[PDB]
Amino acid sequence: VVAVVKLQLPAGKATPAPPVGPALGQHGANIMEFVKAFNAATANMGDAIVPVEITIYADRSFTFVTKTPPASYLIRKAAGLEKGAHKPGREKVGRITWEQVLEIAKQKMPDLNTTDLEAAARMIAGSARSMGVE
Amino acid sequence: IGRLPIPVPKGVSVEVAPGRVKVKGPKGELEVPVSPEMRVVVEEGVVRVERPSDERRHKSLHGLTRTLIANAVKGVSEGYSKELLIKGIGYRARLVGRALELTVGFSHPVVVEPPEGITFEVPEPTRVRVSGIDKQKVGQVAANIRAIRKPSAYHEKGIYYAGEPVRLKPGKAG
Amino acid sequence: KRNVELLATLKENLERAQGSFFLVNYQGLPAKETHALRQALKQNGARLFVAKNTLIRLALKELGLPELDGLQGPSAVVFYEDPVAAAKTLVQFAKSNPKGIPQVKSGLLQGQILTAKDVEALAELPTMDE
Amino acid sequence: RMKYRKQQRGRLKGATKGGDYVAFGDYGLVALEPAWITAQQIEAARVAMVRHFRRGGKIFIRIFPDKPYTKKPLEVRMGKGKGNVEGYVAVVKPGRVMFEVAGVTEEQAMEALRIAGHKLPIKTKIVRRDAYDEAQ
Amino acid sequence: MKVRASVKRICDKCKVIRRHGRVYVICENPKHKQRQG
Amino acid sequence: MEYRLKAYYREGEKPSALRRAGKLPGVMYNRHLNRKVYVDLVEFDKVFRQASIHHVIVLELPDGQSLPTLVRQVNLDKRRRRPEHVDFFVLSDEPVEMYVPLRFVGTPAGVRAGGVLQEIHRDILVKVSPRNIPEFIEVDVSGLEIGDSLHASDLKLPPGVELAVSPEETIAAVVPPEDV
Amino acid sequence: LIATAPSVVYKVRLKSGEEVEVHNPADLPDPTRIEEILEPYVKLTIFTPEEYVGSLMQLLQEKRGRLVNMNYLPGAQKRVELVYEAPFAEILYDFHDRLKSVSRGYASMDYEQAGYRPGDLVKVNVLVHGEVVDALTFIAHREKAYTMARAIVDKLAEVIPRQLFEVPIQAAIGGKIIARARKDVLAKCYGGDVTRKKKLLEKQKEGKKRLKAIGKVEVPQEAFLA
RNA sequence: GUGGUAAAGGAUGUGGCGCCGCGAAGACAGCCAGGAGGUUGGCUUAGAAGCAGCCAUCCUUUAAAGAGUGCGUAAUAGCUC
Repeated sequence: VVAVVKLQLPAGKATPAPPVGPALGQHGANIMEFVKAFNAATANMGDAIVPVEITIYADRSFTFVTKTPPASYLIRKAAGLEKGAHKPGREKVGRITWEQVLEIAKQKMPDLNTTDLEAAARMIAGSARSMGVE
Repeated sequence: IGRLPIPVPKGVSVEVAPGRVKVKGPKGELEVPVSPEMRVVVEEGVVRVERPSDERRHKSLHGLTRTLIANAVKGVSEGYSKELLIKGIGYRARLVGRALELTVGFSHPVVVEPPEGITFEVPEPTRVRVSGIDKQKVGQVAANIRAIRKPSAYHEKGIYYAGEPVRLKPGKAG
Repeated sequence: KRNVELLATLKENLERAQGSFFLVNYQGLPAKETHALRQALKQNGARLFVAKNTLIRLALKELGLPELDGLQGPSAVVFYEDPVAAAKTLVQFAKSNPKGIPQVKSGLLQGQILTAKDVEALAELPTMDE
Repeated sequence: RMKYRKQQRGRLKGATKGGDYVAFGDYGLVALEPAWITAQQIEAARVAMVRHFRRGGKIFIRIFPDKPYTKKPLEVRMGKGKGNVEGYVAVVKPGRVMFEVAGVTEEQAMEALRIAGHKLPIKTKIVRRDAYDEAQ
Repeated sequence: MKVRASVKRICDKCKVIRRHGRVYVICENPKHKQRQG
Repeated sequence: MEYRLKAYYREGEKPSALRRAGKLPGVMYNRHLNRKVYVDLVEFDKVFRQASIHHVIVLELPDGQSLPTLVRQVNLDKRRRRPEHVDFFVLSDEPVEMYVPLRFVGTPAGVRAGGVLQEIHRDILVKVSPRNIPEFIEVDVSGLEIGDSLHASDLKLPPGVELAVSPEETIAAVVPPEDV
Repeated sequence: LIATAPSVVYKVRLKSGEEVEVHNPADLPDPTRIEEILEPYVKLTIFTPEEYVGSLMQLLQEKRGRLVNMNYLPGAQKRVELVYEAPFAEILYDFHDRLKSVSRGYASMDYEQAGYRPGDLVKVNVLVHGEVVDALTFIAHREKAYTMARAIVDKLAEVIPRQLFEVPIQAAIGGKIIARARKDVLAKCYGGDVTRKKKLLEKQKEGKKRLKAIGKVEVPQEAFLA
């Protein structure tokens, strides 16, 4: 039970093999086939970087649920944006309507130790030296 | 403020002497070099040096003053010592009692008889060390007994103290 | 050069916006996890400056900075200068304390505090958490 | 190379002392009491320059090429009246102002200047903006 | 590698050396014999 | 702000002995009320450094005089750098020569696009203006790219306007990279 | 005999439809625009202990390696099952010896080959004053042009020099050259004449221009082939 | 053992000299625990979600706020700073 170990990653993806495979692998992983129960999450929620993360044990239990992000990618959920595919930074619209990130966030403040005061009006601007809502 | 602040316990027999102050301890009677122009007030037995002036020679002398003498009391507070440890799949050691052991030349009358304040400690099949009146030549003969086959920029086999994180780069690979 | 001026004025104010003092010396656990204390204040109230760990001499005798009538606590370790007045000290203080015991090697050690103005006894502080 | 369409065929000599002046553009260099410097080397500067300034940070070069030299034919013996040609230099004596403005900014030049400084057959010195001048 | 010349702090952070009159630099890496002596 | 302490000696000998002292050659000029007062290094040299200086006017302090003065001709060494001998003019009545300061803050029309840099032009203007004179005369331009560059058609000078140099001769320049 | 290490033949598919046409390294010089060599390949299917992949995945890219499909057997211990397609001949040089070292000679391998259609390779040749030289050049794939250039090209010097011409036998792989691989009468009229020296210096100097030209052959092949 | 026929460039050689970081609400260290709390990449995603080949130009803390200097590959760790 208390065998959990460090292992952060993304998801919403149907194919664990290219990514999730050498993590706990010989390191202590067992079973595979998480994709069927990725559907317990990846059918909808988790596109905001929402990792399981599973735990250690004799077997591989399953793939069920996923823990919510800290993320520079959570509070800005309502697009996944569109900029950055061709050379991060630079042109390619630094801006589309001011509330768009706050209006979609606000409820951004899930998992963290205890409690930050606000996901929206009083913290969003800082993840843009972590990105570019700046 | 920090250039001469030494408490000096043990009931130490340190007192300024023509180049060579007195010592007592586990068996202590040691003398230390000085250049007299310094001198140190040693009332009761304090270490609290008087600098002859303050040009760079003397002020670098200020440390040779302090430091040498600094451990000099600490060293006789015990049988002063450094931790030490060879390890490696192929070798051996044995305190004997009155012979140095070791096995890494591998046809090996290794022993040189220990000098003076030196005394060996056989802790663990691999962790031997040394102790005594000295620090410096304890830092030497140990290094000397270290001096025989030191490194192995690959597999561990290295004779060590506690040892720095031994630097490690691949042989033919890994 | 860097004297009684900015960077050392508004820091007095949370202690001075009212006067319900609080303090802590903890920082013995990683900041990556210590934030559990840093985030505790919202559960303990709302984004309170609990466990700020303000600088010694720049806050070890902060009364010297701005006449706080002597915050005679413990100069040992860092001084949080926790602004309980900034939050809502009452039974809420227990949330900032109980979390500091179970977590870390004492994730939040008990320290001097002063509701409104006059200091409470340090021994009575744990009883005052409720 | 950098010379052309000559008035003559061979200068005479001298060298004693001279005078250049202020920088153009708040990045530059200067030296001492130089002997003549060959054009390749002269051009080598900019050649040495070009790679380093963001491998592109544009810069004005500097002083123009000058005097002829030759071993006549080669190494026979004097018999020549003094002729033939190959290489060209600069009038170089008070420590001429070197030209180094770009906007390429800071150390990138300043060590390229050391590159330049390590370059070239005279001890030099390093300069930028200082104290103006004025002309009609 | 006793180079004849130059020497300019190439194990990044590095110690200037003064010994036997001779003057060198050693840092953390043997692959840095800056003995211009 | 600066002073000086006077020296009777002039022309040849003495300054060098004071050049050795670093005490410096100097000029007091007053529309033919000339005098040779003699400077000294470092500080008044620091004064030279004041950027707005050799432009924005300065006031020496002989025992009594409180006269603001201007730079113009200044002697300059070539046995090293560091100037040979600075010279001066306090205003009298109708100020005329006015080599007026510039530290242009034009719009970066090119760097985000073609990458051309704003290569400097005049550094500073020569424009007449009696005693009503700003620190930073300014000319914004948005046509700044490639190599061919716009000219100073439009100086837009502060209160004491004049095209005292010559009726317009280029505003600035930008350096083309690879005929881009 | 001589162990020319590898000797892959591959399969060529010249345009206009000419099938394999008997692929080889000397079967019909290049007459028409090649069809990009093209051939098969071999996937990666060999167990391994501990985490030795680090060395494999790195060296594995010996030929634009393509993670066929990494795997990790369960219940085992460290033993993994990596997979990556590649060529045949290539896996015959600087592979075996490495297959062991990389993973300390742990575990083996076994595939059935795979891959076709495209696949760079070109035809790196060589130069030697003459032309065509012995019979080298194959398919310089992945900068493989100069990769072996400073190697094979610099074939020491054919052991034999023959004459004092000093012919420069480069490597006409397909450029644009790449690789870069006399009596003593002059000093006899001693002590003088940087004149007459030149006179007799030109005499022989003229022969070179009339030698390398007339002196046909000058091909000392059949040396060591290395 | 400088006097003792040598350049270049190295040189915390050393000397004194003027210019500028003392912040005694006290520093740069040297030390010791932290060494960031939503600080996690759209272009590689073979991973970088600083610590290979691809942006750093706005907030939360203030203990400080490393946009992150570091050793490198399954991200990552883990040691600096």
